[PDB]
Amino acid sequence: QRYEILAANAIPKGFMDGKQACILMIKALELDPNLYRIGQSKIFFRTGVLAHLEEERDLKITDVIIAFQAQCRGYLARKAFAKRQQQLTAMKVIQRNCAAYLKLRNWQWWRLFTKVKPLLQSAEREKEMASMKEEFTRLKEALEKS
Amino acid sequence: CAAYLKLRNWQWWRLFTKVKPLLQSAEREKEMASMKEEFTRLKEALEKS
Amino acid sequence: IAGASEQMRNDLLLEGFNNYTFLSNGHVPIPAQQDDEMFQETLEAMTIMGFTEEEQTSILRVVSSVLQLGNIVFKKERNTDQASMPDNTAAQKVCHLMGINVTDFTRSILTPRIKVGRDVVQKAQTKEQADFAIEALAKAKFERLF
Amino acid sequence: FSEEQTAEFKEAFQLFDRTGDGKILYSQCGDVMRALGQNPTNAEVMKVLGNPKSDEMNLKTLKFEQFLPMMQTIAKNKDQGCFEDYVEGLRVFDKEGNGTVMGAEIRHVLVTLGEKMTEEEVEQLVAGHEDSNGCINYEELVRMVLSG
Amino acid sequence: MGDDEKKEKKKKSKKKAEEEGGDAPAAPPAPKPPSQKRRAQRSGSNVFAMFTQHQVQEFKEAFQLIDQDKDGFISKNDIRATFDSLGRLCTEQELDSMVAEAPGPINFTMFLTIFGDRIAGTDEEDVIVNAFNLFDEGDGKCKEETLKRSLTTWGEKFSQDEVDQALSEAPIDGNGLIDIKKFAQILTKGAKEEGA
Amino acid sequence: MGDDEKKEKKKKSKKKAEEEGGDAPAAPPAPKPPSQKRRAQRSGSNVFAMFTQHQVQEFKEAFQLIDQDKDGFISKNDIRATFDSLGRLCTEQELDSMVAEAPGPINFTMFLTIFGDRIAGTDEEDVIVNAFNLFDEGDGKCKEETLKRSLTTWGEKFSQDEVDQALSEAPIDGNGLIDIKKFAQILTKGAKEEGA
Amino acid sequence: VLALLDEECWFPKATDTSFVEKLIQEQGNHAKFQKSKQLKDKTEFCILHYAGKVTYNASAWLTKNMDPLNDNVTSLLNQSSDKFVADLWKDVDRIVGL
Repeated sequence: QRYEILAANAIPKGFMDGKQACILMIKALELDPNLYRIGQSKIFFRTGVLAHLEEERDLKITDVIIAFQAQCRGYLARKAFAKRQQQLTAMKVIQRNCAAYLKLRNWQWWRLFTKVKPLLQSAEREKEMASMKEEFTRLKEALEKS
Repeated sequence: CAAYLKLRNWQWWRLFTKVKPLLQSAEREKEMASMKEEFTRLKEALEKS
Repeated sequence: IAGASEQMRNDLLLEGFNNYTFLSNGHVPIPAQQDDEMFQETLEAMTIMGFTEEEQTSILRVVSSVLQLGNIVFKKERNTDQASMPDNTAAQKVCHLMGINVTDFTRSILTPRIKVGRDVVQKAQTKEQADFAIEALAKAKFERLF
Repeated sequence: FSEEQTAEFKEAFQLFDRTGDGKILYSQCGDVMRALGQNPTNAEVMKVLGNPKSDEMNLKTLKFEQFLPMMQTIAKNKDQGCFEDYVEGLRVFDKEGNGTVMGAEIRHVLVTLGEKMTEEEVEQLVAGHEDSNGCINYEELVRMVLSG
Repeated sequence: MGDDEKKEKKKKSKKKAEEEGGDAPAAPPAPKPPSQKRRAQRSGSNVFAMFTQHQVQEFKEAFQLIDQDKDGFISKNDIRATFDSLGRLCTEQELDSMVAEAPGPINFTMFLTIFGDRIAGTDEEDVIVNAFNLFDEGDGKCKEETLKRSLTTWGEKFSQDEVDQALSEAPIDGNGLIDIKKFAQILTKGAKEEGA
Repeated sequence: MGDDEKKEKKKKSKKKAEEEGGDAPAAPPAPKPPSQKRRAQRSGSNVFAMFTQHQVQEFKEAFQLIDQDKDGFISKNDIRATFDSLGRLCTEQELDSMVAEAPGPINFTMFLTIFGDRIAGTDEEDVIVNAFNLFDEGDGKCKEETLKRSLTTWGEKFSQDEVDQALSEAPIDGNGLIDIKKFAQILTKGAKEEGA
Repeated sequence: VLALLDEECWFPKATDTSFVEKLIQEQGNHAKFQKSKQLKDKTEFCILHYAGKVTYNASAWLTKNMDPLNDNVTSLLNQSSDKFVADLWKDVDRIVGL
């Protein structure tokens, strides 16, 4: 349940006994009769063989188990691409900034919102109100099943 | 205490209620004070579980 | 906007100071001239070589037609790219005051119904093509109407 | 591809730049492609990139009519799997034969085989699809990988 | 017409942006075509709702020491007054750059969109902070020498004069210019000192 | 040129404070080379709740409550019949003086001109909790013997009369004048009417 | 200038920017042509005309070269009814028959 697809050609038809199908995948990358050993659960290998055929099984599973790992990478990159999806025109904005840097630390609407901004209630709050009602119920449900 | 006995008495200090809670900017806060306490009481207990 | 008596401020369809698509920089004033009074002087000139009062309630809605030849422009259509006509009343002002027809205009001014071979070269024009043959006719309104 | 989806691709290109001139690093090719309805193996991409090692893989640049042809030159595709292929290909940790899969081992294959996943990549695909003993129902782990 | 809405906003828009291309001269600035009010809408913009109960009334909580028109405003004639008395500035060149946050009545119902325009107006966080936070890699920062290499060798090349002034100034903080803060010096949550 | 901006800086006055209160200053800025006016900032707007959120709301909007004849100023007859419309009337003399807390035309701005500027009076309620909350030795209360003995004997002294008035009002329970409530009893969202 | 701009007027990949980039691209070294005073950013070009030199600025020029005289309109204008037009559009020759 690993070497499987070294022989994508040998195995078809849904599901297949474990043990046996392993001989089918193993033969398809030479894996010489004297060098691998089958018990119930464990496989055993001689010096030199296991491992260059595990390595070369990375080379020959390619076909589906590389195309397995591929689907994974897919599924993940969807979520994880981030880092360079950005800088372009903002880097050119650094240049807007820089031609004006002489006049940058030199800025109009800087700090006058936030020192008397611990002392106040009514905050984000209308954005909150609707979505606070939604938040109230949800927070209950999630605590419950934990 | 002496201000209750004496200083409850000018013309430009004791004007706070009657028709002055009719100017609003306190409604949903009354709820979102009590709900605010429940809001952390809901957040915290969840996260910590 | 300046010589705007309340009554025709309603009748001649006047949005107010700054509440305009493209009277940019709000009201910029002018040195030694006062837009207020200048309304009357430039209302006076059209009479000499001879424009009637139908033509001049129309040249009053040629303020609405140069405000709306700030608006007969196929504002670059961000999504499809081939841009289209914002206002019917504006085209309505325009083609009647160019002696043709208002529907027949805008049709063509979006879709050139031309004809090479079999192929009735019916298609959209781009903003550049269509808001050119309709800037080339918002301002061949401003040009072939000059 | 239609101009519509290609415009979305034009953006998924445009975003990912370096010096500000229509230039995407080789590295980013497959990942952008992956989001664009594709799962192209590193081996598949490496073919259509011309076998860089890590150095010029990190250093060499794409541009849009190198990227968009690449996208296409994998996208119209050969073998790409379905449920039946992937239940066998994910019965792939059955330990006895059990209809449920090996917890450490699903992590290990992902480190040990072809397209060596980091620890990070391994854990994310697997986590919380096992039970108390760490048996994963693959019959479902399959559909999870195959749609999402 | 609706140019009336735009005369009240050739007053108030003009609040963005008609003379903005100041020392870097005479740009293609904000347009008179009405749809383009929503290109003036760029990122970094939050505007709280009308009967706010209060993130908008916090502007009353400072109101006193700012205003012009007190039935309750700050007009053209009040950033073409107030910023010269409150936050920054303007040459006829940079005139309605900053005065383009009021060429027309900041009513309380516009104080709304001036601390709105505070957390909005000039290329705010999504632009400024991210100018370098996107060159950056992660929970990071950008290298000093590499940023010198930029400023001179990348794009419209700048002078020695320009580098030296922006060198003694650059918040070099561990071999690396603290870019997020070189921009967001202008922002966070602990000051009520300038602009307003 | 570089000047037309500076022409405009004078309409601030024409509807805020100055048309009563040159007292509350127009502050001269704008030195012609317009690089200069970046020195004119009001740096540091913080203390305890200056606009307190259940008070100064109401005051200003009680211009729309206290302007009865709806002129735009506040007459002697405004404060009066508007207090009569609630209840407890001042005599015309008491009113006259309460108007003469400003030089004459107490309009929308002069009203708030004296309203905000007066930052001083009584102590804050949280200080007033500290009043007896700092005397307690644990989390507990205050033994009544100690509040009686103190008010008469210690420092500034009351008369018997002064204590007994305070004593029928004083919420004694368990031989302990649980102080936290009496503090709220004296000064919460307190009574109307007495000013403006 | 005009010819590059006719082509550029009919063009999507073409920005008033790439108009001046195409002008530097095609002309450059010509003993009657000159680039901007470094203002590529504003996108402008200084040229020797018979009576010497000028700077033009290119922002929103592309459209200003386009007038694709639509014959559909020109012909409705050619056959127009009212006191205004039938006279001034009988110059039907130039118009876009292809």
